[PDB]
Formats: sequence, structure tokens, C-alpha cells
Amino acid sequence: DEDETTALVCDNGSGLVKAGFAGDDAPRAVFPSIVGRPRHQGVMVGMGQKDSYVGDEAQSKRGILTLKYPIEHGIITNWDDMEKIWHHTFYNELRVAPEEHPTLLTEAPLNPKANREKMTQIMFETFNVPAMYVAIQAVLSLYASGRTTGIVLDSGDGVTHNVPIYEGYALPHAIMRLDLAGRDLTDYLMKILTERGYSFVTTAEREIVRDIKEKLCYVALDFENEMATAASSSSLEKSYELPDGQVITIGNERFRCPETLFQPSFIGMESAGIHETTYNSIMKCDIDIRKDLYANNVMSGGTTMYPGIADRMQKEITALAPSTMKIKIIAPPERKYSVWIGGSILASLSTFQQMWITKQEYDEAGPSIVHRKCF
Amino acid sequence: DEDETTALVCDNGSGLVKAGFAGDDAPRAVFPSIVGRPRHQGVMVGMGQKDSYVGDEAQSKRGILTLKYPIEHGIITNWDDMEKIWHHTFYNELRVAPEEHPTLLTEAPLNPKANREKMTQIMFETFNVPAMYVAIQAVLSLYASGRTTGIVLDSGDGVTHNVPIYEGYALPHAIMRLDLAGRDLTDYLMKILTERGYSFVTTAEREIVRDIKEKLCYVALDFENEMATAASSSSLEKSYELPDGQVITIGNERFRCPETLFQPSFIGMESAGIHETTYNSIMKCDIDIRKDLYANNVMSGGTTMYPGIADRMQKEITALAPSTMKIKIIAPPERKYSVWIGGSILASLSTFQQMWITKQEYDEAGPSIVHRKCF
Amino acid sequence: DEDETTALVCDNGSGLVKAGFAGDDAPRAVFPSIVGRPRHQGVMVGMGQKDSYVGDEAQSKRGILTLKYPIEHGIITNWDDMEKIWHHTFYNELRVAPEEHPTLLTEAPLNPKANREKMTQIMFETFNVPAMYVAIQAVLSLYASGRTTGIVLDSGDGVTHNVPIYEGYALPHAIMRLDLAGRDLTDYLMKILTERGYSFVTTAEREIVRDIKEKLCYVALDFENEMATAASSSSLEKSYELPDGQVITIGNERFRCPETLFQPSFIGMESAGIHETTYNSIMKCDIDIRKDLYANNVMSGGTTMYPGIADRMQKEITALAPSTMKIKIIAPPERKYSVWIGGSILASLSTFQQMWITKQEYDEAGPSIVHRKCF
Amino acid sequence: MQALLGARAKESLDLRAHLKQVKKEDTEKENREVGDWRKNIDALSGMEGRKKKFES
Amino acid sequence: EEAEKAADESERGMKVIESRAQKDEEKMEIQEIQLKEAKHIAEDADRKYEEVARKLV
Repeated sequence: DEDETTALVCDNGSGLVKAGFAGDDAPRAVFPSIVGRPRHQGVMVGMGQKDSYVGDEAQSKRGILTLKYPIEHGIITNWDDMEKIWHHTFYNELRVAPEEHPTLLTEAPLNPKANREKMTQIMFETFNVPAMYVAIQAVLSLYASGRTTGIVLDSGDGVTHNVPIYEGYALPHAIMRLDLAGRDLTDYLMKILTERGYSFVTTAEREIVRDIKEKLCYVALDFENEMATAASSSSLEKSYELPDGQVITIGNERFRCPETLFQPSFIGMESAGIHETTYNSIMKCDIDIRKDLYANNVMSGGTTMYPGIADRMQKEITALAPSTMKIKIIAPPERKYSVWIGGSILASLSTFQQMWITKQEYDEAGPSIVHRKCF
Repeated sequence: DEDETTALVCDNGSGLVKAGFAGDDAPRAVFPSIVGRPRHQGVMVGMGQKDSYVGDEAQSKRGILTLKYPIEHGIITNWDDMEKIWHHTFYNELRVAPEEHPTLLTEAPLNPKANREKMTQIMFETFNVPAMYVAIQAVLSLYASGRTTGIVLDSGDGVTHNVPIYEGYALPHAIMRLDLAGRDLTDYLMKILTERGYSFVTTAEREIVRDIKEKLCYVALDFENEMATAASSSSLEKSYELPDGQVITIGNERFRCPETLFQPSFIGMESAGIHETTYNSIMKCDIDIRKDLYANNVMSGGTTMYPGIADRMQKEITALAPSTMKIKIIAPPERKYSVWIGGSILASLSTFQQMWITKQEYDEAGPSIVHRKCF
Repeated sequence: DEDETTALVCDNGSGLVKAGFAGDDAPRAVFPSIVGRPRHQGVMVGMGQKDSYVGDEAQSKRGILTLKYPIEHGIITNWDDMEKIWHHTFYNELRVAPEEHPTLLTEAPLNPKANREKMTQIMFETFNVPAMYVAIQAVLSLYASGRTTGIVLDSGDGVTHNVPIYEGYALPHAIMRLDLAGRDLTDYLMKILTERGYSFVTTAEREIVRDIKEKLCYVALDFENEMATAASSSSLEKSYELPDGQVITIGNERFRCPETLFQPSFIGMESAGIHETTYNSIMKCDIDIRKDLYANNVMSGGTTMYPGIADRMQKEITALAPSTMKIKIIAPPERKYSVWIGGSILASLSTFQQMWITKQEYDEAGPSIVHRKCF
Repeated sequence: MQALLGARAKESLDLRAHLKQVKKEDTEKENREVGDWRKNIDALSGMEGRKKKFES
Repeated sequence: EEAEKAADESERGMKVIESRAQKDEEKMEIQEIQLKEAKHIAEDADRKYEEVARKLV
């Protein structure tokens, strides 16, 4: 498949792992961070079957499987399951592996340090990677976006980081990390769809409601006006096809789920929302920085695919921001993929070739080396 | 007469016993599951005459015998009569002594435990079989019918089991075991044949009604329209030859009996019928299972041999099912023999050789071992 | 006719329906949530015999009736039958027409909206009740218990609710509503008793099994030690008398059925069980609110009468819970009746007289008003 | 693009033909060993006189 | 048996091509969505072109 020892890049979240090789502008394939296991007793023999299923296998045979996610809020809690997902990712589907390629991982600036230590150990001892680097997701978003400055809202599956970067430098005192992400938005949606008579509890059901959110939901520029009509008229409803031929018809729930980004109180979180959070990352920086961060609100990660997000965010920040000042938002089509893409850019940059931890330095220092060599 | 120690296979119900050897595609012999006894006082001497008759002996001499079967609604309660049936089956028609051949017997998934336990005990202690394995009738039906996934509709002499299987796994919470069967159809038909002026109250008469049912009766697709003409004209009657040369003609009774399957209230049963019952097994399964079960309703056993049944069931199920979804029925010619055939298949598969209880494990543990080794 | 126009109080579950008047400590009468209908052709004339039977009438005449339950998993799916039940419950048995008294009904806080709306609609439009208020079942459990803080786990026939309440406030993001309940335990017992040689499939048979469960079953605080003996010896079996004089004995199945509340996989359910949901209702709340929820596990509803459930629910939570912390189960005699009793308590509070929907506000707004005025 | 649909069709036909072959193998392996008997009648033909027994 | 088998083989062929028709129906529908969206964007990008181009003017 490949004729060069290019670095491999993997963006591993509580949703899916985007993966491919450096010096592409997209992952080659997406690998759901899922390990599936049968929840039923087998009766027939000569049926093939797996002890455990991963990624797309886990989703394809999900009718009788319970599906578990090894990553919680950016932390791998079950790395034995991640090794199976990674083995499949590398050797079966991407047809590349760390064994013959250096590997770049994507992470948040405040991701618990022990998590990088374990991923570092796995790629060096299980997959025999010749070298490693763990990069900041905000950096990767800025490279993909054509910027050196901005507030990056990396919208992960289990956590949003929110870190300001100026002239290529971190401004860590203004990080406003929030425990709200795409997976929590799904929880709100399933609770309100439960109120309508469509409970989502078991694995197949959990996957369906996630799929409903991704295809039907939006934020809109004005929640209250959108609701005044959506709560009053069937013209704002959409019927989603469930796997068995039945449908679910969804009204203002279509936007109330996404709205948790602006209203975290919807899921019990003590927060004013992502626009206030973005505002504080800008506002807590020095006034000669603020102008450049107001001009560079960078949306990245997932949930940014919701219609109206660019307008909802720019308008709320403008309202919070001082007058005269111009507030601008970056929301490129390289959305949801921009962290992976930035990983490709960074791994391949000539300026980054000396930033790699080799599998020399690794064994002399051990896995904790990532804490000194990467960030 | 065999050149290998192939397993012996028998499918034993309240109706008939089908028996042969593993690796074949049909039983070597079929017997009614009957032990016959004379109900008259002998007058002449030197007439031979047995104390009891077994299988085909019981049927050939039935004019003066009361005929009893050991199996009620799927469970053997009279092991002595099954021991006699098996001795005859194995030694006289299959021409084999089980001592040199392992044996596969079958039962429904929710059949009371005493069945599989007693069957295991008799084959090991009175026949000295080297090994035993009690199979799931639904598994055997799926192999014989070419499926891993679907609803097994055995609708046999004893019970209708209605059991969903997905990817070769049981979905036991969705089994709709139903007390609606071929033996109730025989009883219903004789009550309506009594209405026509033909009394059937003795054993010979009961077995004749069973034979009438098998050759003359059908379900068709529209009961009321079929009845409108059957009840109005001789043009829809069919003659059946009674053994003494007299005939009986059957009119709307020809379908009113079979109709019991769709309307169980005809025999006093609290049930919605087989099409709704099949539907409920599908509806109790997860939505990512249901699509495959709807497309794979599979007929096995018996009573599935009524004209119009595969086509009426598809109509009745699709009428309950969600739109868009494709509903199909598999109804192979291996009808009535498919459970036995599946037994032959399971026994011949290399994937099954580790599943046998040996006559070592059996004596160390006793017959209760069947609940740890079979399913 | 009454001393004061206090509210009528009625808790409508998927199992039982109970009612009495506000201010007392017990319902006057308990009825099954049943409307019965003859499944036989009448032959004698002038035998009385109703076209449909309600509550205790339906159960008392059940020998020839098919019995249906209008409520499933906490909601009304058949409001016409509930109308019959409410007429019987309030007017035929408590001897009070709702027309002259406010009525207090109940529902879980995550109960689908259509149900709280339909209860409001029927009492106002078919019974002309002057006022309505549909109570939160968890609140009523707390009122009857004498608690403001704790996890209300109501393990009833329909649904297990699992809701954390602190100082009279709900923590809705931590509610683990679970579709695992007493009705499933009854059906599981019908199937396991079938395995023992005592088949149960019909309405009469289901009512017998529900009676067996209510008199013979238990949870077992240490089920592994309990089954090691119960599954090995007849000394742990208990005899039950069936309506026709038959005797059934039950051994480890006696507690294995209730065990499903901790082991949901027994009925094909994907769940952590009631002890883990109690744990998560506590654990998903802020740390200054968990120290009080751990010390206040509030047991309510039916199924709570099984011996070993309180100790089994405290041991499992203690095992999941952090050390040092005190875990305590509250399991008062006002069990199963605690919601009705709490209803009486709520109805008589002076502060609750400002919570009623009047039959003015109702017609101006329609039944959707229940979400504006009740919860 | 079409790799996923190709693989899905391949697995479907594979499982179906797999069950089919599990059947047809021992179907063809034993398809003559399942014969029957002739059931001829004597018609009292082979006797050239009265029987030696008491019945005649 | 051979004719029925031919019918079954013919159905198997048919099911591959029916499935193909369905894959193409699905792709067509996906592509129809992508067309209304690709064209929506062609138009929206032109709508935005005019909004921004108007601002440019």
C-alpha cells in the first residue's frame, strides 16, 4: 500500500479513531473506538464468529453484541481493548503499522499525563514504533486551518479543551476546559426522545440515537425563535428511519440537543456554555493579544458540523466582547477531520523532524519520556 | 452395515420418530412414536400375538390395539416405551447396536429438563452408547434449511416453539412457546367430522383422522372467502378413502381445522395465532436483529406442509411488520424431515465433535451432565 | 357525603392500582390493573355475565376471561381500559365521584410525556374532576419514608426509576431509568418453572405464577452461597398450592428469578442491574451530595418485600462504593404502598393546595398543561 | 468506494452457500443408501396342488 | 430440481443484481442528497458570493 516510511497519524477519542498516514489530508479509514462482545449464548456450530469484535466489525455484528468504548473523556481506561483496535487499524485496514513507521498521537494540553505515558509505552513495546510524538490538538487544528493564532475549541467526544494560542505560543492561564462534548449532547437527546416515547437504552439503541443526532440536529443562530416555531409546528419535524423500518419523528429536540453547547445546564453541568468559555479564553489574555484572538475563534473537532454553529458562536462572542472590536470565526470544511489533518501536517513538517522521540531515547528513559520530550 | 462409527440420529416427537445415521440426508426408517397393546381377549391359540407392538408393528396390527405414545407436548414421560421404540429403531431397521455408535437426540429449547436428562440416561445405561448429545431442534432446522438467522417455526405434533436465532445464537427471551400443535388439529378435525356425521372415537379412527388431515387439509390465503364457497358447494369437497372401502367427503372442514393455527381459539387456546406469535418473537428482539429475522422466517417441523401456509404466513406477518422491510418465508422440501436432517448435519460436522458427552464423563457425573455439556 | 373535599388519591401501576382518600394511611382498595374479556361462547342465558370486567371482577371471573393490562413499563397504552378502572376504583369502590373531589395521580419523573398528559386529560374530560395534579412517584416515596434526601429505587412491576433527590431537589442528570421490573421476574419464573416440569403460558397460569412469586420468592443477600445449597438439596425447596390442588416446589429458582434484578441478562436485558444503577444515581451527583445519598438508599414500590432485597441492595452498593463511606438502605413497612401513602401526604399539605391544575386552566391550555403545572 | 458493499455481498453469499454445502455434502454422500423394498405378491401361484397344512 | 435450482441460481444472480440495483438506488439517493447539497452549495456559495461580493462592492 505504501512505498515510504512516512509517519502514521492517529486521533484516538471516545467516539472514533481517525487514522491514516502522514502526508495525506484525510484519514484513510475511520475506526470506531469500540470493542464488541456477544451478550448471547451460541447454539449453532461452524458459524465462524469472533471472541471479540472491533471497530467496524463491532458495529456490523452489533445486533447481538454489547458495545463498549475503552476511552472516557479523552483517557484510555482499557488499553487492552485499544491494542486490539489498533492492531486492526494498522495491519488489516490501513495496511501500515508503527513497526515500520514513526507514529504521531493527538492530545489535549491538560489530558492527564499518565494517559500519554501509557500510549507511549504501547506504541513502543506492542507495535515497535521506531519513534513517537504526542501533539497538541489545538496545534494540529491551527496548522490545518492555516493559522498560528486563535482559540481552539477542539470539541472532542468526551471533553472540550478550549486553548488560546498566540504567535505559535500557548497561553495556558487562559485555558477554559469544559466537561461537555459530543457524547454528552447524545445523552441529552436520548433523554428528550425518551420523553416522546422512544427510549434508547441498549447498545443498538445507543448507536441509533448517536446517528440521529449526527444527521438531524442543528444549533441555529437563535434558539428561542427556532423553538417558538419548532414547538408550535410540524413543519419543523423530521422523521428518521430506524433499522427495523419504523420511524421516529423529532421536533424541537432536533436543536435542544446541540443547544447544550450553549446551555450545559441541560445535562446538569455548572457552565455558561462554549461561547462564554471561548470569550474567557480571549478575555483572560493580555489586551495586545485579545485583538488577534477575537479575530481568530477556531472551531475544530466534532459537533461543529451542526448547522448555524458558525453564526451562533460569532454572534454570542460579539455580544460578550467589547464594541469596535471585530470578532471572526473559522469553521472550515476540514471540520472533525482537522485534528487528524494537522497531525499529518505536523508529522511531515521539516521543522518537526527533530521533534520525534526515537526508540533509543525511549528505552533509556522509559514511557515517562513523553512528559519531557513532547509537552 | 456402516463402514464407520457414524453417530446415530433420532428426532422423537408426540407424532412420529424419524431415525437414521449421521451423514445421510433422510432417516432410514420412520415409526409412529407408538407402543400398541391389544384391547381384545384372544380366542384362538397358536396365533403368535404380542403383549405389546412397537412402531410400525403397532400400526400394522392397530385394528385391535390401543395405541399410546410416550411423548406429550415435546416431553418423554414414558421412557419404557421410548426404550422399546429405540431398540426396534436401532437394532431392527437401522441394523445397528448403539454400543459402537455415539447418539444424537433432540429437544425444543424450553423443553422441561427431565427430557434431555432421561434421554441421556437411557442411551448410556440401557444401550451403552459410547457418547451422547441432545441437540436443539431449532439449530438442526437452521442447518437443514440453509440459515443461521431466522425464526424457527416447527409447528410440530407437540408444540409450536417459535424460536429466534441470530448469527447462530439464541435469543431466548423472545421464544414464544405455544400450546398449538398437530395433535390438536387432529382432535379438532374429528370434532368437525362428527358434525358431518362421521364418528371418530377409537385409536384406529384417531390415526385415520390424522391421515385425512395430512392428505386433504389446507390453510389457503383467505379463510372467509374460501369458506364462502366451501360451505355453499360440493365443488370444494374432497373424498377420502376409509380403510373399509367407504368414503368421507370433507368441505369447509378441510380448512377450518388448519385455520386453528391462525385462530387457536378453535381448540380453546388463549392465543393470537402463529403469524402474530412469529411477529412477537421478532418484536422482542433488538432492532438490528429484527431486519434479519423478518427476512428469514423459516419453516421446519410439520403442519408447515399445509397448502398456502408459507404464502399466508408471509402475508400475515408483512401485515403486522413495519413498511419498507422485506418479509420472507423459507419453506424447503426438507419439510417434516429437516429437524432429523439437521441432526445428521450437526453430527457429521467436524465443528461438533468436541460437543459429545463421553461414556466416561457420563458415569463420573451421572445424567445431569447433560445440562453442562449440551446447551 | 364526605367530611371535606380532599383529593382522591390513586397510584396506577403496571401491576396493581391502589386508591383511597387524601389524608388516610392506606388505600381503601387494591385492584390489579386489569380489564377482562370472555374468550368463550356463552351457551346458557340469564347467567348475567358482563362483556368486560374490571379490576377484581376481572380477576375473580378469570376462569373464562383473557386478561389485559392497560399499563406497561409505567405508562398507559390503553386509556379506555384505564377509564373503566378509574370509574370502578373511585366511584364504584371508594364511593366518590371525581366530579366533586380533586384527584392526585402518579408517574415517574422520566415517564414519557404522553402518559402524564393523558392522565390529566381523562380525569378532566371524562370524569369532570375539578382539579388535577400528577405526583412524582419518587417524591411520594420520600414523603412516606420521611426523607428529603436519598435515591429512590422503586423496583415495581413496570419500571425501576433510580432517582437521586437531595434536600427536596432532583438531580435529573443522574437518573438511571431502567426497563427491568417485577413483570419480567414473573415471566422469567413462568419459563424457569416450565424447565422444572410445570409449564405456565396462559392468563390463569400467569396469575398463578405471580401468586407463587409473591409468596415463595426471595432475593438472597448472598446468592452464591444460597444457590450452592439450594441447587444441591431439596431442604431448600418450598411447596406452593395451586388453585386445583397441585403442588409445585421451587429450589434455587426461588431466588434466581428475583436475582434478575441484579442479573438482568437472565431475561435478555442489557443492564448493570438495580444495585449499580443505585450506585450511579449516587456517583453521578456532586461529591457534597453523594455523602448523603450513600447513607440514604430509599427503597420503595413492590418486589421490595422479597427477603434479602434490602441487604442485597446494600451489600452490592457497598462493594461498588468507596471505603470509609457509610452505605445505608432504608426499607420501611410502607413498602409497595409508599407511593400511595406519600400521595395522601402530598395531597393534605397546605402548601400543595397551590399546585393544582383547576378545571378552568385545563380547558384554556389543554392537557399539555400538566408540563406547565405539575412537572 | 465500493469495497464495503462488495465485501457485504461476499459475506452474505458465503454464509448462505456455506449452510447450503453443509447440507448438500452429506446429501449426495448418502443418496442411494436410502432405497426401499420390492413388495411382490405370491398370488398363490407357485403351488401345484393342495397345501400340506390344515388350512387347505 | 435443476429448473428450480436454475430458478434459485437465477434468483441468486437476481439478488446480486437486485442488491446491486439497491446499492445503486442507495448510492443514487445518497448522490441525490449530495446533488441537492452540492447544488445547494453551488447556489449557497453563490448566495454567499453575492453576500460577500456585495460587501466587497
